Amino acid sequence: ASSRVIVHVDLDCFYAQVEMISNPELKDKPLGVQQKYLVVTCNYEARKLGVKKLMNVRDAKEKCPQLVLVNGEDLTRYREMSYKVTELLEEFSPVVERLGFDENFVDLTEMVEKRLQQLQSDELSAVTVSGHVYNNQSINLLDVLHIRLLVGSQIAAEMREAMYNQLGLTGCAGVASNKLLAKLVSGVFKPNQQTVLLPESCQHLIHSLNHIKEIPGIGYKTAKCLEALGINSVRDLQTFSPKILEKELGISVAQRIQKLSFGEDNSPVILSGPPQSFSEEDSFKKCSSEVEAKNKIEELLASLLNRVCQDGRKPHTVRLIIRRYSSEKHYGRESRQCPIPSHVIQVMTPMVDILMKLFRNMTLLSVCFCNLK
Amino acid sequence: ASSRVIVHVDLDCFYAQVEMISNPELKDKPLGVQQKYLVVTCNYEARKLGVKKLMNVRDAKEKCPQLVLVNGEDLTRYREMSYKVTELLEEFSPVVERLGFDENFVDLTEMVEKRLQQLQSDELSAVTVSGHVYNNQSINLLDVLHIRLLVGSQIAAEMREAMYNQLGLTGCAGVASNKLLAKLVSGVFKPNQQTVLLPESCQHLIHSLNHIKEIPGIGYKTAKCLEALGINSVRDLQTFSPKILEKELGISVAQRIQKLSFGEDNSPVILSGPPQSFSEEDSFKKCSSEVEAKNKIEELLASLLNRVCQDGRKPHTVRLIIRRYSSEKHYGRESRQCPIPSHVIQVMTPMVDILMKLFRNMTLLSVCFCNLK
DNA sequence: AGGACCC
DNA sequence: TAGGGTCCT
DNA sequence: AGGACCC
DNA sequence: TAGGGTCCT
Ligand SMILES: Cc1cn([C@H]2C[C@H](O)[C@@H](COP(=O)(O)OP(=O)(O)OP(=O)(O)O)O2)c(=O)[nH]c1=O
Ligand SMILES: Cc1cn([C@H]2C[C@H](O)[C@@H](COP(=O)(O)OP(=O)(O)OP(=O)(O)O)O2)c(=O)[nH]c1=O
Ligand SMILES: [Mg+2]
Ligand SMILES: [Mg+2]
Ligand SMILES: [Mg+2]
Ligand SMILES: [Mg+2]
Repeated sequence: ASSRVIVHVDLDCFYAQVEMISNPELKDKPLGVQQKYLVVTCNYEARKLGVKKLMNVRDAKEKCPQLVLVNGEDLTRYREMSYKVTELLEEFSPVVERLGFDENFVDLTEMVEKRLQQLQSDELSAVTVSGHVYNNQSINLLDVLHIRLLVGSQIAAEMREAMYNQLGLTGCAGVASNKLLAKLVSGVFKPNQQTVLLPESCQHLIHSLNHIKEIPGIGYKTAKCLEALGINSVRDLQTFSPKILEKELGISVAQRIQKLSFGEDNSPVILSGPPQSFSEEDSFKKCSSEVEAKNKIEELLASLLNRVCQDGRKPHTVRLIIRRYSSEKHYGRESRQCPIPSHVIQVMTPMVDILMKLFRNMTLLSVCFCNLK
Repeated sequence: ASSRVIVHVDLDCFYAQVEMISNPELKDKPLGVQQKYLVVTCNYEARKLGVKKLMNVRDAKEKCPQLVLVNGEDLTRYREMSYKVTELLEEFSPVVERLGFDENFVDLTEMVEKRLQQLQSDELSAVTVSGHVYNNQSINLLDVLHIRLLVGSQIAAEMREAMYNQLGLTGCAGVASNKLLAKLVSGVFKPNQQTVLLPESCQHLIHSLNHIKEIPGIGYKTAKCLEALGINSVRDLQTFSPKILEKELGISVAQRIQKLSFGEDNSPVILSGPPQSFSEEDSFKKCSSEVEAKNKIEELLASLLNRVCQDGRKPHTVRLIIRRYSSEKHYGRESRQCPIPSHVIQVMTPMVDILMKLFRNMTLLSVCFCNLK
């Protein structure tokens, strides 16, 4: 119960794929998917012309006039397709973990060992890789770890083939020995490809990063703090004092990210299962009067109500969120959670009023249904 | 799936019982159990002479010179006996809920209906009560609810008989139609007795309370707020405006306690199962220098380590708590939680140092092990 | 993390 | 006010 | 409730 | 910086 074979699956310009399947006349034309004043993602044709993900509509059109834009504010179809992807991967090995709507981790460890046991002592000398080998590293067929990771790259290919045959979707996969590594190496060959990481090339991968923010687990905030201390490269963090970090991010944040800086990550692939929340949201820049915008609240509800129904499980808690108009404190959301009366769990009319009392205890609005059962 | 038969079991001067069993020469002498400068509880002989629970050692001895005191700082034996009680009740009906070390709720609803189905149409006219009937109310053998509650009082008696035969312990029980009511009515006949509440006497029970703090669910804080608004009696709260309360405690706190004021409570009996935490603690009045008292921290650890072991399940998180020396802000604890490295989950020497870094990020000290699996 | 509630 | 312990925001 | 992290 | 979503303190 030590070495693992993990796969990280990450789809190509996800929203844009879904749009392109829904409207075929959009293929081979450069496409962006817009959400308010943001081109949240664009297809590969668009990326060729300079359009970057998360670019404002102004810079996307003055970097590419030639640019088709569809609105992706309503995540319904992306959500449905997201679950069809995860369910398919569930069929290969039941323990699948989602990250966002288009990334899935799967622990292939038991499956690999089952395929290996099936192989007589002979054809195993013919075990080949499927896809790229990170850093063009050589394979050693006598190395049991190389063998498992190559069998791991074959499961990956089959997964990708299925995703395409069954759902029409393309994507990348990366096979490695932990979650961190698999995710980092799934991006090396970007458009519709897969890469596998042999142990000997772990340090090469980790050091190919240019900023420690590029490590999954280190975000906007810990990154800024790491800098204030002179830690900029992955090596800086590697070599930085445990005690000084221990004592400035907390032993938790610190002993963990330091492991990450070496490529070490023991966190298991967890079964995501059904969602732990359903929320809808809406932006508008200081468009909220201050109760001419309960109407906004009835919209979000109409939608959600229907959704949360579909699943079967009912939420036992409601939440409203907000934010207010100023000089780039951006960071600031507020909420009031409240339990959902046992009576209404089986419609609109009373819901509205709960959220409203909740409003009163209190740039943009949203409603979460959590604690599902 | 509507009406329920719930039992609330509450032992007599619990700590003192356990002590009296351990040292027989202490029976029939007035006994208190001391924790620092507090007589946390005393036997019935002591209560006859004016000793009240939670009375300071000074007032207990100048209200009763004649007074034997043993130290109850170490809860080990009370804890063991607490679980033997719950386990025994588990044998009657698996869903048992604990409250504190000496109170247990059990939903007798399925058991009652099973006993009733066994009875031919005939002996059911001979169904009698076991114990007191709250308010001396009359029984109506044709009332299906009276019948179920009386069968409920018989299960209660059997429980009490078992607790006594099997563990040597005495206690009270109350049978009612919800948790609130069962708990309220278990105390009416105080020393080693049981009481059953018929529906017709619900309002009588609820109105026999003198302060709304006496309602389970309303504590020191909500009580003080309820007063600031003129709400003193259970009737005041009954009749108080939903909107004005709704808006001053929150819809959650408010719509719930208002139900409680009528005797209405739908909360189900939940299976407590194994504990969700193990902690040890220690007081000392500004006895902590400010690192001459890491030694205090190694004590608590020696103990806990052993405990948390016994169960099997290992904690995945540690926590330290503190409080500081002043003018009756009493209320104020601080803590730093931290995850427990996967390595040490299988000893002392590194633990100490985690808690210590945790100390540094930071009248009395304590250590919790939570998140067990 | 801290609040509120219970024994 | 001891020494615990639980669930919520 | 709010923080931090991720897509 | 959209519109979501997860786990921790
Ligand atoms: C990162 C990010 C993604 N998304 C949406 C848009 C993406 O289509 C989708 C997935 O995120 P990504 O996988 O990072 O983006 P991508 O799949 O579109 O592009 P790539 O081919 O390079 O993998 O989720 C956002 O709405 N906001 C965000 O901040
Ligand atoms: C309420 C309370 C109880 N306890 C301990 C002492 C008690 O023996 C035990 C149980 O609480 P209780 O049941 O309230 O007290 P009791 O069982 O001792 O007395 P009674 O016969 O009237 O039911 O837990 C405390 O340590 N602190 C507290 O604040
Ligand atoms: Mg991605
Ligand atoms: Mg992607
Ligand atoms: Mg009690
Ligand atoms: Mg008791």
